[PDB]
Amino acid sequence: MALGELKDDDFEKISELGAGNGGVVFKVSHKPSGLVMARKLIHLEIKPAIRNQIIRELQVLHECNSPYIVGFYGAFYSDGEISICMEHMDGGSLDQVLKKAGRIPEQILGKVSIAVIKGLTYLREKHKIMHRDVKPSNILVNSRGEIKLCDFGVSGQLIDEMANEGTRSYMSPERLQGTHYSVQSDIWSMGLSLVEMAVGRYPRPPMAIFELLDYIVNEPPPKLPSAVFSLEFQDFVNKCLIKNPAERADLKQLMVHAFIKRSDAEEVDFAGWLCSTIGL
Ligand SMILES: Nc1ncnc2c1ncn2[C@@H]1O[C@H](COP(=O)(O)OP(=O)(O)OP(=O)(O)O)[C@@H](O)[C@H]1O
Ligand SMILES: O=C(NOC[C@@H](O)CO)c1ccc(F)c(F)c1Nc1ccc(I)cc1F
Ligand SMILES: [Mg+2]
Repeated sequence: MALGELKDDDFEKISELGAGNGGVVFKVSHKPSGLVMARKLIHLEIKPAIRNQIIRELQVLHECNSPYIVGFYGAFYSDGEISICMEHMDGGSLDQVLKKAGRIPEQILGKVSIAVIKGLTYLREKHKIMHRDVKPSNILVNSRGEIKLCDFGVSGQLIDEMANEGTRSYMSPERLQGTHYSVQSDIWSMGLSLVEMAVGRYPRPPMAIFELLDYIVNEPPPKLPSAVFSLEFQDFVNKCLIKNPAERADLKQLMVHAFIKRSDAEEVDFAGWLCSTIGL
């Protein structure tokens, strides 16, 4: 097919695009094709059987086709690590962006809201995929002003192997109390992403981890400063963060919210905003 059998020898490392919990990501040249990719190495110590079922489950990403979903090129195993080769987003994640910007303005975050809502509507409706880890380091951006999701849970096995070797500060209250994952949880992590990027920091009083986890279950959700953000943005984020998942807005409902309709209509030169702030 398009790329054939992908192997470690074909790739030359260009730079390192960063690291997180359990994996490193490099910008690479797939030399035979001339493709520039992002290569992400994942160390899992797993019985061969279980690894191959991951790499096969990962092939469902070849069928993922959305302007709001990072593109997939392949997935192989070499030397204890699974490689997931993907489209290289040249603006990095909103995480790295927020470090540089300090705060991301509301108007830009309305473009992210739209891209995030549409990305997730795509997964749910086309592929019956829930994201499972919406947060700003898994929302990625490029010099073409594009905004895309990665790191969603296509693979059941990888979900399982990941849960037992996460980002608990980003899980909704009900998920924290041990409930099975739902779309309404993608939405909380959306809400929470939008408030963190807006205010410039993880939007909870500082505390020890186990305290934070009960804090989230027990205490009322975060909110925007009312002074410096439109009422429609405050509503939008509030509806994403209702603690009862039954009463939280769903994606249908968010897509026609005052703040989304307002932002859709706006003309934001997000690409130039970006290239300005990260020196691209
Ligand atoms: N396709 C890509 N293009 C450009 N940069 C990427 C891509 N995928 C990941 N990165 C960068 O690599 C980093 C590593 O992401 P990874 O999924 O390795 O961890 P994370 O999401 O940052 O954190 P965690 O592991 O704690 O969830 C990200 O911060 C992002 O900057
Ligand atoms: O990589 C993922 N999480 O990473 C967190 C970090 O601790 C390790 O990097 C991850 C988790 C579950 C799953 F099903 C995936 F497919 C993942 N990878 C993944 C998914 C879609 C694209 I387009 C590109 C990708 F790479
Ligand atoms: Mg990531």
